[PDB]
Amino acid sequence: MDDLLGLLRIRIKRGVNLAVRDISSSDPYVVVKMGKQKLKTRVINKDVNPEWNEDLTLSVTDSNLTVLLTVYDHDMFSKDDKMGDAEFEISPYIEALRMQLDGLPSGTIVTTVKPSRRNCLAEESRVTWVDGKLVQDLVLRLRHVECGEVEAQLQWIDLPGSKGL
Amino acid sequence: MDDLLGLLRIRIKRGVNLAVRDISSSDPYVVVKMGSQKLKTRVINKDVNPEWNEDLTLSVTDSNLTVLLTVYDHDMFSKDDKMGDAEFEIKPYIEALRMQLDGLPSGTIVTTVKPSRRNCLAEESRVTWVDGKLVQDLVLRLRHVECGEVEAQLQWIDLPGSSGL
Ligand SMILES: C[N+](C)(C)CCOP(=O)(O)O
Ligand SMILES: C[N+](C)(C)CCOP(=O)(O)O
Ligand SMILES: [Ca+2]
Ligand SMILES: [Ca+2]
Ligand SMILES: [Ca+2]
Ligand SMILES: [Ca+2]
Repeated sequence: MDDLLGLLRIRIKRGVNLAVRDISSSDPYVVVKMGKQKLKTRVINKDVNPEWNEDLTLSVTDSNLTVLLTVYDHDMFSKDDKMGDAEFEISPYIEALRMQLDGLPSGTIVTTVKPSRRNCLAEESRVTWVDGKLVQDLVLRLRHVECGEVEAQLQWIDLPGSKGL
Repeated sequence: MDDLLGLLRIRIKRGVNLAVRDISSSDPYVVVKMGSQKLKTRVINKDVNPEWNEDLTLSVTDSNLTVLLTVYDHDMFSKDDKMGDAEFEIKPYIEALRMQLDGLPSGTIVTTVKPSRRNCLAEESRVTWVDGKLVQDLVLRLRHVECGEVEAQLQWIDLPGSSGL
């Protein structure tokens, strides 16, 4: 689409020990923001360990963009409460995507991003080459909230027509 | 593009009782085609009941287009052998994708395509609203071969941009 390098697939896997925002539980959904783009998972009802396993799909024009991720507690007839947020860099994953990864076996670890004061990794993050595809695993520790983390996996979808990688 | 309705995610699940094309077995892969777009799954060795569990993501510009599908047996030092062909319409899926289905319980069946003499359905194919997504499960009986069917699921991907539906 005349800048599009392709499509970043953010597999939102699960939230672990998310914060309580209705008495006893929460109705968490995730909002992803990058540039003008804004994607949301479904609400999962009354579960602070929600298993979304939901794919959000963004278009990439910048190899060097931030993905902001925010969790909210859905309240149907009132205001939704904040449940924390994180952000992560996609540049390490895009750099790795232009790397000629043929030949390397399944399970080849190609880049490692480490937890820093300034990033939201709870663990170090593995850009792993597996089954012919380049995948990055993320455990994001949410900011600005008393507990919780979200597990995600980045994957990549090529778009025929676009500017390419 | 600008012309894009969205992306059809075709999940190739597995093959069942596929035909033998190496003396005693086969190394089958699935190839898919819509318009000028062609995609294939990876090869499974020596298995006439392969579990592919692989996505093939196509660009949809034409609601009324048809997906062609074939299975071939990979031969390392020869022309690959035929294992059958099928095809299916995306129109009933796309039209139902337009429906406003929130509030409906996960598991609601929304349309049912019947098997007919002229289509390749082994079973009536249902379009179901599950986990906040419209999905269509297909069992495709392979043509021009002595046995085999392919199980697949249709999912839709909407792109930020796009004509959309
Ligand atoms: C694995 N693959 C199907 C994607 C490529 C190889 O297939 P082929 O070499 O048998 O044609
Ligand atoms: C089967 N064949 C080798 C003759 C053609 C298959 O090639 P492809 O369309 O799977 O890339
Ligand atoms: Ca609340
Ligand atoms: Ca709530
Ligand atoms: Ca053969
Ligand atoms: Ca063979």
